[PDB]
Amino acid sequence: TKGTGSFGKRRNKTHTLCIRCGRRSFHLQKSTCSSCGYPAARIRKYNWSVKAIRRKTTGTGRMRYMRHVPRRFKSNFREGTEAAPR
Amino acid sequence: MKRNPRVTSSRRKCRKAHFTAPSSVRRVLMSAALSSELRHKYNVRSIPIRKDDEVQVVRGTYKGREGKVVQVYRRRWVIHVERITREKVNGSTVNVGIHPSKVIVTKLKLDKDRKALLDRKARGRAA
Amino acid sequence: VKAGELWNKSKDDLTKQLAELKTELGQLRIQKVASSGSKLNRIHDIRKSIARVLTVINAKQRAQLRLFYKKYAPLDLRAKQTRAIRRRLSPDEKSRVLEKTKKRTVHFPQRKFAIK
Amino acid sequence: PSHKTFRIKQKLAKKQRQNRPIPYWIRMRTDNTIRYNAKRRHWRRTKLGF
Amino acid sequence: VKHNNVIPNGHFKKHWQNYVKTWFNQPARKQRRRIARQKNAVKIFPRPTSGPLRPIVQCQTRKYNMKARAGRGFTLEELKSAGIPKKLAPTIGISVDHRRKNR
RNA sequence: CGACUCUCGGCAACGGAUAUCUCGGCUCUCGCAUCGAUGAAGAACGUAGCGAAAUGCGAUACCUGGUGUGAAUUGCAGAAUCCGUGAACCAUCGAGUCUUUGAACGCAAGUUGCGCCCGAGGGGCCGAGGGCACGCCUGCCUGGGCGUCACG
RNA sequence: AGGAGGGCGCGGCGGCCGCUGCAAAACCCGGGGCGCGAGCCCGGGCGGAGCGGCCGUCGGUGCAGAUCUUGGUGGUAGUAGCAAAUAUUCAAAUGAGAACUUUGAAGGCCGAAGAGGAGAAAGGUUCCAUGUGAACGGCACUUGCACAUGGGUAAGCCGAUCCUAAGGGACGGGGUAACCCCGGCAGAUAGCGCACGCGCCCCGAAAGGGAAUCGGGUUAAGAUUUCCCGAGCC
RNA sequence: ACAGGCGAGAGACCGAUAGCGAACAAGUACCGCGAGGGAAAGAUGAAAAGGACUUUGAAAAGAGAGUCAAAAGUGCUUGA
RNA sequence: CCUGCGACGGACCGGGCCCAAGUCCCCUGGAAAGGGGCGCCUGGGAGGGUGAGAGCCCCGUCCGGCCCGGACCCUGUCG
RNA sequence: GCGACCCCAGGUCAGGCGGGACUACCCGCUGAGUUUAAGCAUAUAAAUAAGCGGAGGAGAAGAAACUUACAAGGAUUCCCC
Ligand SMILES: [K+]
Ligand SMILES: [K+]
Ligand SMILES: [K+]
Ligand SMILES: [K+]
Ligand SMILES: [K+]
Ligand SMILES: [K+]
Ligand SMILES: [K+]
Ligand SMILES: [K+]
Ligand SMILES: [K+]
Ligand SMILES: [K+]
Ligand SMILES: [K+]
Ligand SMILES: [Mg+2]
Ligand SMILES: [Mg+2]
Ligand SMILES: [Mg+2]
Ligand SMILES: [Mg+2]
Ligand SMILES: [Mg+2]
Ligand SMILES: [Mg+2]
Ligand SMILES: [Mg+2]
Ligand SMILES: [Mg+2]
Ligand SMILES: [Mg+2]
Ligand SMILES: [Mg+2]
Ligand SMILES: [Mg+2]
Ligand SMILES: [Mg+2]
Ligand SMILES: [Mg+2]
Ligand SMILES: [Mg+2]
Ligand SMILES: [Mg+2]
Ligand SMILES: [Mg+2]
Ligand SMILES: [Mg+2]
Ligand SMILES: [Mg+2]
Ligand SMILES: [Mg+2]
Ligand SMILES: [Mg+2]
Ligand SMILES: [Mg+2]
Ligand SMILES: [Mg+2]
Ligand SMILES: [Mg+2]
Ligand SMILES: [Mg+2]
Ligand SMILES: [Mg+2]
Ligand SMILES: [Mg+2]
Ligand SMILES: [Mg+2]
Ligand SMILES: [Mg+2]
Ligand SMILES: [Mg+2]
Ligand SMILES: [Mg+2]
Ligand SMILES: [Mg+2]
Ligand SMILES: [Mg+2]
Ligand SMILES: [Mg+2]
Ligand SMILES: [Mg+2]
Ligand SMILES: [Mg+2]
Ligand SMILES: [Mg+2]
Ligand SMILES: [Mg+2]
Ligand SMILES: [Mg+2]
Ligand SMILES: [Mg+2]
Ligand SMILES: [Mg+2]
Ligand SMILES: [Mg+2]
Ligand SMILES: [Mg+2]
Ligand SMILES: [Mg+2]
Ligand SMILES: [Mg+2]
Ligand SMILES: [Mg+2]
Ligand SMILES: [Mg+2]
Ligand SMILES: [Mg+2]
Ligand SMILES: [Mg+2]
Ligand SMILES: [Mg+2]
Ligand SMILES: [Mg+2]
Ligand SMILES: [Mg+2]
Ligand SMILES: [Mg+2]
Ligand SMILES: [Zn+2]
Repeated sequence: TKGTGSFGKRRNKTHTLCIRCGRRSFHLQKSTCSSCGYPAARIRKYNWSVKAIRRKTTGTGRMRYMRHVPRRFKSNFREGTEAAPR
Repeated sequence: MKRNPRVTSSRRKCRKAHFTAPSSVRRVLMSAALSSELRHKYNVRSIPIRKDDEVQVVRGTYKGREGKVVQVYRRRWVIHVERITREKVNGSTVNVGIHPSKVIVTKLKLDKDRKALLDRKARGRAA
Repeated sequence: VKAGELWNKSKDDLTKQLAELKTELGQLRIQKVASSGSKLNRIHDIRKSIARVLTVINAKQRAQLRLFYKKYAPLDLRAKQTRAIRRRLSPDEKSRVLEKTKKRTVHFPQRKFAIK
Repeated sequence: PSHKTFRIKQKLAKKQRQNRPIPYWIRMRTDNTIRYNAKRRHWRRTKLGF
Repeated sequence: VKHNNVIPNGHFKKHWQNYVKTWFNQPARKQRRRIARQKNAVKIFPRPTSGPLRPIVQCQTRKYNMKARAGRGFTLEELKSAGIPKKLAPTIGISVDHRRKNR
């Protein structure tokens, strides 16, 4: 065994998809994500992998709310009137 | 020699700004010279090309030919002039695209903003 | 169509327009799955009209509520800034100093002088 | 399996829509460099690990 | 080590290359400092740009016994002998140093 | 004379070097200071007449609105618009919308699973819509203990 | 081994002197020469837009090796090989093309703890229809688990869902610099019936426990109890 | 002070095996249960003017022909 | 002995509009942006685009002018 | 029994505050070894990497329970020495 014969089992799952990050890294029996550590409030992140950090930060996704702050900062967050009618 | 700190002389930056230009900026970039008679009458040198302007080709193999602007393909930086065409291998007809910097406007289509634009440009070119 | 006319119409008329355009977008989606060639571009025109009507109705509602509440404001009507800007002290609070500091400014402010 | 969670079925539906050929008229656009889908998957190769 | 040299002492056994300080911003620092001096000058138009008046003191220690320089401020005893209230002195451009004494 | 092997040249192959480029990279300098329980970053799913991705957006879904400019967008087709409150895969932003999630907040979670409360609008029934986490602060309401007392 | 001098060549920067659509760079040539040599100069061709020489100065500046890196290409070589699971044959049809597709006939095998009929995991459209450029199906194909375009999964009763198992998480409290580690350590236990009365959290099984369905029919593809007919049940 | 963010400018820097891993739908395709690992891939032409039509062939294609200054004939500048 | 309110500018930041001169003649080329001849601008010969090395074809660049909007401190004359 | 207070409990009570994200710079903790010593244990690597937290446009520090020995200087920060 130990090889081709043992590789045939492969029926159970250690990880399923994670609620928080969507990788197949949610250890079912541990109930923890091995990528983001989902049940923990803070996100799993380590300085010994700057490649892992850079693969998921602000900018790798879509900033639904940010990407508008620089434009609202320019107008001093006026949030008041509207341009005078033509 | 340029003096403005805010103006870039970088060839990479100028080519990127030219080719990644929005539609409203290509209108100014796609400007044409006026004819001698029109320049004298309006005291303006160049104007942005428009549809239904009457144009004469002054460079290329169609130099001397005249027509009216039927299309301003800003995405391709070319204008199409009436009856300036070519036959394909199958015999069909295709309009030939010409850069507006190689034509002169001979008749202008003026609605209400063309006149206002002509007034603004004349004052600087008159003083 | 012609948002300027939409702003004239009352709320009952605006919701009557909203109902008509919803019925009419449905008739197009039926046409789209069966057959047509020029009813397909009406989908974009009518979908945008539904958005146009709902924008006008919404903008009227907020302006009305902002007028009716000018005590405590509802949480959605409050001035939205960054979270840190909302936590800032007021100018009255930033400019407040105690008596021993207000006295020294009264009696000994910085003077305007020059050297001959 | 036949027994599916809803979340698994929803993901499988999206992956079904995504492996189609690119429309022919995309290749006719002005500045076009796209040749093929570059993201086609066949079920027998390249399993999606869910 | 192979010849008649000095005994080498190179302090480069740590990660010194993560702590290199270059000076390519030196001419920019000069311009930023110059610009702030002109802004400060306009902010106080008639007031002298060199700051408040400074006293004269002897530099301490035997090496610099005999040299005079600018101090921090005038003593409370010096201001009293000249007739200038110590609260008025900073407001009219005179520095005050309550630490210093007159021996 | 022929075949085979080796070799020299011409033409044709194979392959992608060289040359000329470059909306990319790298380095330096400058200016500015703005994320989030008013729900961020991140994740999912949707969304176009023809789209898979990238880009954009959120059931108002490659966009609504305001302002500016001033006649396009285009790969194909149909519509709209032009001396005009007016085209645009245009610019810009003050008005809006903003699905399921996520610090994530009724309880959970390989589940679109299991509860409770209010409630427009049409006794009871059906409701659209919305609430119900934890810690803490100020005030408030309802309370507990001979803990310290006072008078009955 | 080693040192040194003088030269040759590559790429920039500051200068000087030039070339080129009457054809620059690069590349090719049994073309002609110069130099001991590194190299250089010219000729013919291709190619179609840039390049050179001299002085100074600077540098990621010269390859045959490193079981060197990446890419490409040979001989080996039309070679080694395509040999388990008994087996095919005839006629016809279709088609450009049939040892391999379809129909009929014949001869055989699996032999019901099967090479039959259905499920749990796992897969995810492979299911059905029509069509076919190439690729792929290590021979071939008209053919498909390939490719393209469409279609297809219907539940009060089947399951999940409900309960608890081994076990997991967890309020308060305890520890801990914090991340986090501890559930019996008892803490006014956060509520239940009819003012009165009582009072010893969740997750975890599509094989455990468990409300209730049967027969007949129907599609290209569903329904081994979901659709239709009839008859029941909770 | 400032290898992050938003916005500018410059260079005796690199020039597609170089320069960031990424000049391109690049942290992508794909690999691993997972933590993680991680590419290759730029250039027709001034303009598609992207090769009508005849003929052979089941087709793919060929032979004529047409466009272009040029076949430069859709991984198409040059092409060791 | 010493001790608030306003009006009108400045300075700071942003945005917009306008702002010189050949497409004259000949030759070669598919195309002149090349060569030759005759001219013009320049406080503009930075850069870029356009069918080949383009100051004068186009956008820009120089020197300026005009208009719009912030910031509520800092400061210059008035009441 | 009416009361005053103290300590405490319960509230979907009225109004509010907190948690997460980002890494260049900054503040706090925790903390190696490879390596050098031509061996190696103190030493070095290094009060560094990794690990756990906290901010801002800068942060931190800051107005002497400081230096000196001089004819004395006079908060903090940064540069040269
Ligand atoms: K020596
Ligand atoms: K520096
Ligand atoms: K040969
Ligand atoms: K090259
Ligand atoms: K459950
Ligand atoms: K040189
Ligand atoms: K059910
Ligand atoms: K069960
Ligand atoms: K690479
Ligand atoms: K060629
Ligand atoms: K030019
Ligand atoms: Mg083993
Ligand atoms: Mg396990
Ligand atoms: Mg668990
Ligand atoms: Mg497989
Ligand atoms: Mg070290
Ligand atoms: Mg888009
Ligand atoms: Mg949740
Ligand atoms: Mg040869
Ligand atoms: Mg050279
Ligand atoms: Mg170099
Ligand atoms: Mg080298
Ligand atoms: Mg080599
Ligand atoms: Mg050698
Ligand atoms: Mg070898
Ligand atoms: Mg190799
Ligand atoms: Mg070989
Ligand atoms: Mg053989
Ligand atoms: Mg064998
Ligand atoms: Mg067979
Ligand atoms: Mg047998
Ligand atoms: Mg038998
Ligand atoms: Mg079966
Ligand atoms: Mg089948
Ligand atoms: Mg085969
Ligand atoms: Mg398929
Ligand atoms: Mg059941
Ligand atoms: Mg239970
Ligand atoms: Mg138990
Ligand atoms: Mg605890
Ligand atoms: Mg359960
Ligand atoms: Mg059971
Ligand atoms: Mg079936
Ligand atoms: Mg920065
Ligand atoms: Mg690369
Ligand atoms: Mg190279
Ligand atoms: Mg994988
Ligand atoms: Mg594997
Ligand atoms: Mg060329
Ligand atoms: Mg070629
Ligand atoms: Mg001009
Ligand atoms: Mg000339
Ligand atoms: Mg050329
Ligand atoms: Mg409350
Ligand atoms: Mg925090
Ligand atoms: Mg040692
Ligand atoms: Mg050693
Ligand atoms: Mg050792
Ligand atoms: Mg660290
Ligand atoms: Mg901040
Ligand atoms: Mg501070
Ligand atoms: Mg003190
Ligand atoms: Mg000191
Ligand atoms: Zn996760």
